[PDB]
Amino acid sequence: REIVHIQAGQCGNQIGAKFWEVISDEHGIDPTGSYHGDSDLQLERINVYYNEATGNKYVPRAILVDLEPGTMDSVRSGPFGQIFRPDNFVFGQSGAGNNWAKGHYTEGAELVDSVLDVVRKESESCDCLQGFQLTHSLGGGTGSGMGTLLISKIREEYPDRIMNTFSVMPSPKVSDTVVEPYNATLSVHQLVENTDETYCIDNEALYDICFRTLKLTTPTYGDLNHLVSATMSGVTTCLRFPGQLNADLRKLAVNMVPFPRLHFFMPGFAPLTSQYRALTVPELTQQMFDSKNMMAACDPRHGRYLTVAAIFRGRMSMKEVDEQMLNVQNKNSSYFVEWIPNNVKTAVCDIPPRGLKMSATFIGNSTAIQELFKRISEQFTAMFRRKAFLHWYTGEGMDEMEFTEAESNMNDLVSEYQQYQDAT
Amino acid sequence: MYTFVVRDENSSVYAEVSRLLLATGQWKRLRKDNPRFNLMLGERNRLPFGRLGHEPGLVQLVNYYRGADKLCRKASLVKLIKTSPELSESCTWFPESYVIYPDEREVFLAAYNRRREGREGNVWIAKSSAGAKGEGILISSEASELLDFIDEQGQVHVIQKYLEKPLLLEPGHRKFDIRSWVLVDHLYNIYLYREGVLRTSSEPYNSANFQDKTCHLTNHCIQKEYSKNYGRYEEGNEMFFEEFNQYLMDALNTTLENSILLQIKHIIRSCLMCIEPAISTKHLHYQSFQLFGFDFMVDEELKVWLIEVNGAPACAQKLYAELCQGIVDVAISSVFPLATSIFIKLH
Amino acid sequence: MRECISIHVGQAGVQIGNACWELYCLEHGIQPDGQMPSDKTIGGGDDSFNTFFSETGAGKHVPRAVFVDLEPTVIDEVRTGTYRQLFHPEQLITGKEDAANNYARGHYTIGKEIIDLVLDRIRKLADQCTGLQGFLVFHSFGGGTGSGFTSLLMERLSVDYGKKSKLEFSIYPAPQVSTAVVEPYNSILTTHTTLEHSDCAFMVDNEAIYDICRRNLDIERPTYTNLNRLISQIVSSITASLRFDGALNVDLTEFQTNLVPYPRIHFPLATYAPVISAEKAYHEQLSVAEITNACFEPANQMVKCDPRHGKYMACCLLYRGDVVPKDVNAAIATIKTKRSIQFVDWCPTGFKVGINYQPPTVVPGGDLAKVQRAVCMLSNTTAIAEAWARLDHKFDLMYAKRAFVHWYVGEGMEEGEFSEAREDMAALEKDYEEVGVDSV
Amino acid sequence: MEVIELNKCTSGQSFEVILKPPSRDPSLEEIQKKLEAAEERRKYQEAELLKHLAE
Ligand SMILES: Nc1nc2c(ncn2[C@@H]2O[C@H](COP(=O)(O)OP(=O)(O)OP(=O)(O)O)[C@@H](O)[C@H]2O)c(=O)[nH]1
Ligand SMILES: Nc1ncnc2c1ncn2[C@@H]1O[C@H](COP(=O)(O)OP(=O)(O)CP(=O)(O)O)[C@@H](O)[C@H]1O
Ligand SMILES: Nc1nc2c(ncn2[C@@H]2O[C@H](COP(=O)(O)OP(=O)(O)O)[C@@H](O)[C@H]2O)c(=O)[nH]1
Ligand SMILES: COc1ccc(-c2ccc(OC)c(=O)cc2)c(OC)c1OC
Ligand SMILES: [Ca+2]
Ligand SMILES: [Ca+2]
Ligand SMILES: [Ca+2]
Ligand SMILES: [Mg+2]
Ligand SMILES: [Mg+2]
Ligand SMILES: [Mg+2]
Repeated sequence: REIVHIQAGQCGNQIGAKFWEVISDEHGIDPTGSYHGDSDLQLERINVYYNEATGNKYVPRAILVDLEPGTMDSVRSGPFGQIFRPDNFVFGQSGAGNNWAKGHYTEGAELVDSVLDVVRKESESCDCLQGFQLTHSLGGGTGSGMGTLLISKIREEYPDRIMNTFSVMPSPKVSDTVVEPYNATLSVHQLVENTDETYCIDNEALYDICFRTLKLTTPTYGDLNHLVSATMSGVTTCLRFPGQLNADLRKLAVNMVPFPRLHFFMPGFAPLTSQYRALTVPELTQQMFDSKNMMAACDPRHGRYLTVAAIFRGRMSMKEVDEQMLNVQNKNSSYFVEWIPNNVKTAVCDIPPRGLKMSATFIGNSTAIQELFKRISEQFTAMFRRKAFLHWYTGEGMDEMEFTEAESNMNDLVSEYQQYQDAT
Repeated sequence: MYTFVVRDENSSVYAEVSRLLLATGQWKRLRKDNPRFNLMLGERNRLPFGRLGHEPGLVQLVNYYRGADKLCRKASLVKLIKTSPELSESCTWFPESYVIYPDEREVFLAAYNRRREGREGNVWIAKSSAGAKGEGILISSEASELLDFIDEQGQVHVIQKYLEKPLLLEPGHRKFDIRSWVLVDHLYNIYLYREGVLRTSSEPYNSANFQDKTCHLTNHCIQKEYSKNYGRYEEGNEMFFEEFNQYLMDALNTTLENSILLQIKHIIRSCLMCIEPAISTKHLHYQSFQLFGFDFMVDEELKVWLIEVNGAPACAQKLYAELCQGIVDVAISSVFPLATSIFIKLH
Repeated sequence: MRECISIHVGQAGVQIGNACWELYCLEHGIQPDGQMPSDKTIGGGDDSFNTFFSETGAGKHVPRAVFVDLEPTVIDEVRTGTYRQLFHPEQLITGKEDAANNYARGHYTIGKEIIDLVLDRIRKLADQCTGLQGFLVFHSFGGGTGSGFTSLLMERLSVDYGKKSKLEFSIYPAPQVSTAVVEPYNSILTTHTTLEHSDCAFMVDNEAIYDICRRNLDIERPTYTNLNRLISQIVSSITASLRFDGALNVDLTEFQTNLVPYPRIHFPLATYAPVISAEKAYHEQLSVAEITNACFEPANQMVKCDPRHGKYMACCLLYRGDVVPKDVNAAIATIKTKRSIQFVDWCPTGFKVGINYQPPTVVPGGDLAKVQRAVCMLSNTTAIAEAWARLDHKFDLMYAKRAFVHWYVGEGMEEGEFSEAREDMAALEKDYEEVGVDSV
Repeated sequence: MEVIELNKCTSGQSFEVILKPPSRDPSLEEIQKKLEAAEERRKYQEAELLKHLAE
């Protein structure tokens, strides 16, 4: 049931590296790849994410990609940097200059075949590959442009495999350059066509959580990534540990995605605390459905849940979990569509994450996600209306028409979500 | 909070029940087809009982007993009485009745010939459930006109001995019928509402001419349209128990309780105990309650006869508030509690 | 003696199969290594237990069973479990990756690739039968494999074994027990395709088993193990007559003869009593009259519905333990004067009774207390159509928006198969209505 | 209320009680066509995808 992980560009590698640190600690893997855990439950599904090496070492099935070396030297110098297969660092020198065209059509195209060579090698040593997970941002050049180029080439070579992404959406509140909405709009169109499930991680939400809830006056990217890595661990619990749910990425897509293009999920996590206090099951369930715990800055009260997955971790009363989960729905039943019966699925795993007696992870397929794409669409149009900053893209050979098409594609996506928000 | 759905928009009674539920602040009305309800106020026909009681974590309650239609259709009521040993063909409070298809066509003529040969009163009435809304009724003394009438309508009818000697209110020499409201809750407690209504005729009772049918049929719609004197004795041709009891004292030196109400309670109890094993929701995966309208006639000997049982009754205007409040107290809040009794419990 | 082959498809079929064969071994005195010290005919024989077990030269008693699943992890538990020695490797068949809760993926995409292998392995078992009577098929409605591959296999079994009877044990989906959103689709698709090919099918609603484990076993959150050991008691009491000396339901043909006079209406309701907690320190043993009375309580039924508001076409009572006919008739007399039991007009009002003197066997350490007498009632009542209505409603809600339909079309299924299957169900519900209800 | 067809063995007994009296399949080839037709639709859809990716 193997998964091949790919991390691309600055954001993609920094969040990817944290993910591997977090789940290596959950499975008992030290930074040299030696297992030193205490429960065989840690090892039962270790092969989903790790290859076993010669000396009984475990190696992440992870490919690290960038068009400049800097961030990947940092990963190699990082805490768990020696755990990765050295042959799986694939990088150029030019950079992508926060430019989707450089990543997708010029600099990235020179590097992409080398990446596929490594992807092919990891897939070859898979007993039966489930599919792929990609971590990247949409606002830069490498993760956004080369990342979506990568997804297109993986689909051509593995058309029957699941493609899953963790995609960081840009926000003016946590912004590097003014062209982020261009890069994000070009990428969303690729994701609509070529992924099966995409976790929408909004840097605006991450910032608000660090500021408003965690009481960090000056959030850094590292603070933002703590939330991402905790969420990534949460949503992959059922892939990584045994439980009564006997389900993989395809079963997730089948039950979460009622229409192929509407596969953009709002993740959330509880608790988020600025701590030794016990969380009760009622509190854990209330917070996990609270907008303030969501990682896409969208108000779920502004739309309707098509489908929800909830994953509880820790030793707690399953009976109380069901009661609260039924309570949450029976109370707010105007936010669930009534034409998908039993559209809220609850799963449980006994192992809690590092440092918590219990936690809960939320995955929502809500029509409110349309607010995210509207926001990007508005920022796109405010510049594109004056053709501002376009020379950076036309100098890589792109035409204005390709921008007009990506803009229409995202507006169509928004209209598709709105069509089901009033569906009765 | 508690949740409910409304699936009968024409119900005067549960419109008011739902109005009261929302005003408690502790009930929320969901859409017609939301399955996550505690309370269903169901449709009259094809109520989907088979979809109740399968929602994890919801105690579900519906305002109809599945199977109570046996008591609440004219044809099946006759069948239920004749074939149930608890009620039996030797049942003294239900008129001689037969079901006729356009089957008991033969036995009805057998008793008809017996009475007419004995020169006894031989007036019968033919009616049906499909004959709703004040029409499709024939009172005759000749069996020919009764059977010829049913074949033309083309639906399952009942022929019943017409009570030729009714109790007649004075002044006016006038006919009436008694409506009693009965609530059966989820524990199958049988509650009789204290307040009944007499639905009166405005015209003097004429035993010679059964063709007019204004002084013979006491329905509020036939008196509102076809009757002179409508309203002169009582507002809306409705006499309530206090006045009627006072009348029975002044006129006949007895009380409503002794002369009539013991029989009414006896009949209600007999009918509902008879069908209890068929419709009880004790030990079922969902619970039922239901409001019933029992219609009674009183003869000149102060003998009470059951005429029919209504499964979706309305209420008299001045009694809507009290009874609807009683429904919430006894049938709904007893299952879904919020944060003197108007009913007589028939044991 | 005439052999029966059991076929277990998908996770639910396999895990229930394990609970059944474990219980069969305890009932017949077969140890996990397959030896049976009481079988004095070494290497052969045509005893009643040989309907379900073959015999090797070394005295090993081998289930006439095939286990099929499209991923390996559930059957791998069988291969390393307590009863691993019971089965040959040829009998345990696993694919590489499962059907992803998708009927179309189990039926068309993966099923096309594994069906000939499965039929080959069944043929190997058939070739050891002197007089094979047919097949018992265990599967869920809800799984991609349980729904999609089962219907493909049933079609091919009709081709390859045309004169052989086929019985189903089918797990009907419930949200309290790990259901997927698309299970109503899979349930309707597999019922439509399997209907013509199954002679008698026993539906078990996971909701009813769940609640029996909560109420009567005092298990707050039942697992599949709790669920399946209760199910295997009901299955055991249904198949006991094929495996023990007796004169009722002695071959598969007799199941349809006794329970199914109308071929499309072939879904008998099972009701079982008593279910008593083994942790109950103090228990009063229940009489014939009390366990028989309990057969008419919805709370003891394998599918929750109300038989008072349907009609019976047939009714069989299967007792295990200390029961004599005189108690049964005295108990039936009492119940007929208390309960609403109405048969259709063109059927006799009565009961076929079977008694086996051996009380139920209970799995050591299990949840079920040992009792001195138990009964399973199999009744063909139109009330079971309430379960079809519930499922068709849920189908209709999603299908009106075509939610999830693309997953099935993407496996090569035509959209028209959805409405074709829904149309079949509509005719089925109409058939129950014509049989079971009088005009209002 | 009558008992009929009483059979007795050392393992148990069986009998009947009557309270009241009363008053085509697809061939192997056809299955093969269906499975191949679905596979062709799968191949057709995959060829459209790869055509789209070639553009
Ligand atoms: N009673 C019972 N139900 C089960 C069991 N396992 C699964 N189920 C039910 O079966 C349905 C899920 O289908 P599965 O049988 O697990 O699926 P499958 O046939 O393996 O198909 P795929 O895994 O989709 O290829 C759900 O309704 C489960 O609740 C079991 O051991 N016992
Ligand atoms: N057997 C009988 N003998 C004498 N009068 C009778 C009778 N049956 C009915 N009536 C009179 O005819 C009227 C109408 O009869 P019936 O009860 O069938 O009408 P209905 O079904 O409309 C009552 P409801 O409006 O409460 O449903 C009764 O109110 C009564 O006055
Ligand atoms: N959450 C998060 N966002 C980041 C991080 N690094 C960059 N970003 C965001 O990612 C976008 C820039 O893309 P980046 O990954 O740096 O460019 P790339 O290297 O060309 O892919 C902007 O929206 C940044 O706010 C990070 O470590 N965490
Ligand atoms: C690999 O992990 C999972 C695979 C499948 C599911 C899942 C989700 C949602 C469902 O209904 C909306 C469902 O029916 C089944 C499984 C799921 O949600 C519990 C998973 O964990 C997030
Ligand atoms: Ca170059
Ligand atoms: Ca032998
Ligand atoms: Ca056949
Ligand atoms: Mg950067
Ligand atoms: Mg009426
Ligand atoms: Mg499976």
